[PDB]
Amino acid sequence: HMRGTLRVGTEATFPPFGFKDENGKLVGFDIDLAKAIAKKLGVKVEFKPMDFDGIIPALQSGKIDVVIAGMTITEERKKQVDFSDPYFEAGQAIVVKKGNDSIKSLEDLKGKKVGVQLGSTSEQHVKKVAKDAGVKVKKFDNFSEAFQELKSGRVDAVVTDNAVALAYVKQNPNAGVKIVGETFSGEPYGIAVRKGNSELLEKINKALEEMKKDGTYDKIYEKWFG
Ligand SMILES: NC(=[NH2+])NCCC[C@H](N)C(=O)O
Repeated sequence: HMRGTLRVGTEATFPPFGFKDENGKLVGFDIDLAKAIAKKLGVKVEFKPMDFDGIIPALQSGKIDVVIAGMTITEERKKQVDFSDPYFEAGQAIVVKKGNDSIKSLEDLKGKKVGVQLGSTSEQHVKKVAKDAGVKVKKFDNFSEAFQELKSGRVDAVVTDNAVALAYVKQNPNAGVKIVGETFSGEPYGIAVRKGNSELLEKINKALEEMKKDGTYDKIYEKWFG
């Protein structure tokens, strides 16, 4: 059986990788990448937006064929799913109010209220420093609602991947927030397939490799980051 539709699991509160434009259309780097992969495979994408923490189980239970969701390749997740070669290297950032001087790194979150996306690597990084240090960790499926808790004063900081932190700041120029503690790598993004689906995996890796040789990938990158 030759699958003509690729069901792509993603979460769409993660600009610039996946979000909704003013007409409600899914847009972003990951969206364009998924379409460019499908073109190489000779198939059509169907997006399946869902809450992030449910994506791995959706792949395991056959609700989707692939994940393209800014998903960091980790050893824990490699137990659950198989990943492509990395397609992006991200870092992390903390977003705080402009008048904040106490928070410059993860270590400084002691005693503070911190918002994170449920199921994310940021959640894990925060949980690691939060051991003992009295951090109050709050969780959101919709990251535009962790961010709104920061703008409203309901949390002191939020933590996410660095390009996404910048995109939220740029969307909120009057909202008096800033990035601190930025790092630039350490979160390699991978496309996930169901564990054991070696035929699909190989096709996706070959598509990535070709996209990086023929200009296709670089044009996507420049569109979103140039
Ligand atoms: N579309 C999304 N919301 N992606 C969140 C990804 C966050 C982080 N890179 C992770 O893998 O946990």
